Amino acid sequence: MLAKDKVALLIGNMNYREHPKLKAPLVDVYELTNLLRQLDFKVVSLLDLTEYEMRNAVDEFLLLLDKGVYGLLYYAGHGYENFGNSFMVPVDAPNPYRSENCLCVQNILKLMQEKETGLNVFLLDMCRKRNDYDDTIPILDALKVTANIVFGYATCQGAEAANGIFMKFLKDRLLEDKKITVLLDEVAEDMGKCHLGKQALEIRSSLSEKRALTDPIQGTEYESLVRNLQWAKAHELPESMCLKFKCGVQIQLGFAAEFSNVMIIYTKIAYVTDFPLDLDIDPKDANKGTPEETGSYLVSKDCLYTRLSSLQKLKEELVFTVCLSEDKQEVNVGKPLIAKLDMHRH
Amino acid sequence: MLAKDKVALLIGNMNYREHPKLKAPLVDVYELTNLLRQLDFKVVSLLDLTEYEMRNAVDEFLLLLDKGVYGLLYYAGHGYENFGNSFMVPVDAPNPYRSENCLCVQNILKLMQEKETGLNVFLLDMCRKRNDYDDTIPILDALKVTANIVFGYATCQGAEAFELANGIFMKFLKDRLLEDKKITVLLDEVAEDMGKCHLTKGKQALEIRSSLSEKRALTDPIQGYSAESLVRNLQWAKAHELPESMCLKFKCGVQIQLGFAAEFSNVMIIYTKIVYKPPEIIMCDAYVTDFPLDLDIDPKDANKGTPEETGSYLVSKDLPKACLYTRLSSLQKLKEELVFTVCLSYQTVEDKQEVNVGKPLIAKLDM
Ligand SMILES: FC(F)(F)c1nccc(N[C@H]2CC[C@@H](Nc3ccc4nnc(Cl)n4n3)CC2)n1
Repeated sequence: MLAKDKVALLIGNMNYREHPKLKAPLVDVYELTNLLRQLDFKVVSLLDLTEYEMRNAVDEFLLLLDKGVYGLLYYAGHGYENFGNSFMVPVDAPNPYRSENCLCVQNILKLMQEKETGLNVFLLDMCRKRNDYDDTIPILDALKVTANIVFGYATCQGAEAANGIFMKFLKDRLLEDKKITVLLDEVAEDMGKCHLGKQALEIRSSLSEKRALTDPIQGTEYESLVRNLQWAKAHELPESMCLKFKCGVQIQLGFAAEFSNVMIIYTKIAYVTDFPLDLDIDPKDANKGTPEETGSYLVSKDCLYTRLSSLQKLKEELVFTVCLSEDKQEVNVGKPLIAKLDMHRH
Repeated sequence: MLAKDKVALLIGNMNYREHPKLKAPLVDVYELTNLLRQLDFKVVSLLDLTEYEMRNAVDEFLLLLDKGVYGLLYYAGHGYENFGNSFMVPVDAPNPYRSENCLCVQNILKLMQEKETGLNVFLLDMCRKRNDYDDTIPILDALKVTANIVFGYATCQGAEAFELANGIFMKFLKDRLLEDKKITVLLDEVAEDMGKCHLTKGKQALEIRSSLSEKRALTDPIQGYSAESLVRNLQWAKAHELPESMCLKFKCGVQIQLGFAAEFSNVMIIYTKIVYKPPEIIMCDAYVTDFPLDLDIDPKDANKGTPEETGSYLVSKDLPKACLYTRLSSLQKLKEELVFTVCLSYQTVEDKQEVNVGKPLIAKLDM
């Protein structure tokens, strides 16, 4: 089987304002991004999105989708299941939350089917208990019989959910040249064999074709020129710049990508300040001697380190100061990584 | 893997008194019974059940499951899916029907677990559209993580299931059922076969829902060696007893052979044959009448020239030829012994003999 393209949207919600915080999404989203990139997927990896942001990320993912394209959604964070429908809880959701505060996976699926995708894969790494505060009754709009829908649930209905358990098992099997349903069924068996017994994968599938995440991508279509120019603008990393001060001191300002919305700034001889107010860069979390202290996935072997984890909140250009203890110098680094696409426009 | 026992309940609803009639459940249940028996399953195949009958049959089938038992439930008939929940429509169901009239699959599931089962397979051959009249949404307690439930839906949610020919689901399922593959792997390959078919495209597609975390197949051998299992083996032995063929001698010298054939666990064929016609008698006819009222037999679906005419799955070549056929479905309704009359008209001279053939097939168990 051939794929028109292979696109993936990975959302990892951890930093909940009015709900318990999560840890596993950081490790699981970074690691799944690496595995999917090895399978030649155009991956968009995003952490901690609000309702407004998640809906804009969904729309940006759909513009990357077309006829015969392989679509994959992976979510890890808070979730619930009511009347057959899966809901993904944004980090700005209140306590309690309703359907309107969250994103329904079936609504995304329907939009993906309207783009005539060749494959739809949903890997839902969340709890599947009911939300007793959600009064809403689904407006039953019968989905199309596309026979290319695969759901991979981390747990069974009404049950609970270093890597998280689901990613721990998924990692060891994801690269295999096997039909996605056969591969997920093997992952479910791996969990069954493991002594550490209580949690179980649930697979829902209407897939009628032998489609695998390993399938090769067909030759370039000659609107497809629109899709690939939008993509090549998604992961632009600022060029390492050398700074000159009036005292003769020279500092090298460097950048590294952690996620589509997460970039590490590192100064080598010197601290960074006056970042945009939309970015919510707490100066107590900036300029760490180690990248682990900043909350990064990146360890020291991957000077001073600062993590900008909310690039999706950037409306204008990334302009900030580089202070040397007294002198200051402004730097304009443009719109880095996913800030370059105006996702806010949706 | 190993099974302590392999048990299956097959329900085929067609003759609804308040809803359009169906055709495919007759051939599909018959054909699935054969294949499942070939996989050493104890099978109970029931045609046209009422709410009372369906609830009872399912209650008992849940009981039959013990630790490590392989249980398969198959339904073919009218169905619906409201807000995640699937419902099976009995033949006596009113117009319109509600959940309180139908059997919820999400309920049956919960009661299979409480019996510590080894594999639970649910094959639902029905439409999954919503019922606008069901102004009630059941909310069931957290699905117990037994990690051994496999659901095979003929079609997708909000879509329809399409069709002596098989329905689309059985047409593809019968070709693979006997393969030595994990039930999830097997169902997935049938989904692929359905996909290759010109007729199905954009209309019907099998949907599989599985939580099976072990290499379990319908081809797994039976092991386990229990007192309770012997009771079920004793009860199931009684269940499919067919009356032995009898010869009735009349006053005029005409001998008539009365024969029986099992069609389903609750469906029996009765046939009459003139075995001896004295040269003197040229034109003679034998016919069956005065059957128990519990059975509800149309006398215009009795004493037919061909078995096909009685509404049977069995063709003229599937039984002894040059006879008269009477089909008795509704054996689950028979409370007393099966007593009827055998009439003989010969050129017109009439005579009769009363016949008692005990409690045939499912009627041998009190229900
Ligand atoms: F006919 C109805 F009206 F539907 C009706 N009314 C009432 C009950 C009923 N029970 C049904 C038919 C008999 C079956 N008894 C067995 C026994 C052992 C065993 N071992 N393997 C298998 Cl299989 N069985 N089945 C259980 C289901 N049916």
